[PDB]
Amino acid sequence: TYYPPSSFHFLVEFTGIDAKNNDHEFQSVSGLSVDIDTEEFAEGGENRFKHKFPVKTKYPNLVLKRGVLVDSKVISWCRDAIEDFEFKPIDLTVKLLNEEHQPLMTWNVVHAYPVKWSVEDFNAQESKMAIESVELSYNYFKTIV
Amino acid sequence: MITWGSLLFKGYLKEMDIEYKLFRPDGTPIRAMATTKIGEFVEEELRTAQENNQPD
Repeated sequence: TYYPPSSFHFLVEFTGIDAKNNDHEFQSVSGLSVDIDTEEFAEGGENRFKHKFPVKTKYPNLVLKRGVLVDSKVISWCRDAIEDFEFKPIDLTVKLLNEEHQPLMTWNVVHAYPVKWSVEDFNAQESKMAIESVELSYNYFKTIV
Repeated sequence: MITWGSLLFKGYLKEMDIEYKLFRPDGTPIRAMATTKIGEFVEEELRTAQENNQPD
């Protein structure tokens, strides 16, 4: 913009999981990008370049981090998939906020489910917070702005 | 007759493959690769002189 916005003020909301204020707060969000797979072809007589063709649109997994929370609803949902193969996809909204705490821009993440859950190593000789990490697979996203 | 250095071989062609690789924009070829197989020929009067067959 004339002065572009910073990246440290944002909100993560879930649809299909009971809401709690402690499940909307995260330390970091990553994975909001996309790419197109292509193929190459050489045409006889054309020596200046090879041709390139698109094939598929590709998205990476969405990664969320925060300090450990013991009564999380999101984690209970993750456990049902992890332990029993019960899968029930959800939708999600990522919001980048302005100074009035209203959205500048949002991302609509469609049909997501859990593929990973972990907690970082313990160390008796270091002063650190216990950090939790969750990774989700989804089909695509759209933006609103 | 095929000659290169120490090599000297007489015979006939059996097999050939030619593959065309690069072209000018109007379709003129400028690069190609060829694979070849040659058999061996001996005339029958020379075979009995090389097999100097000798109780007879």
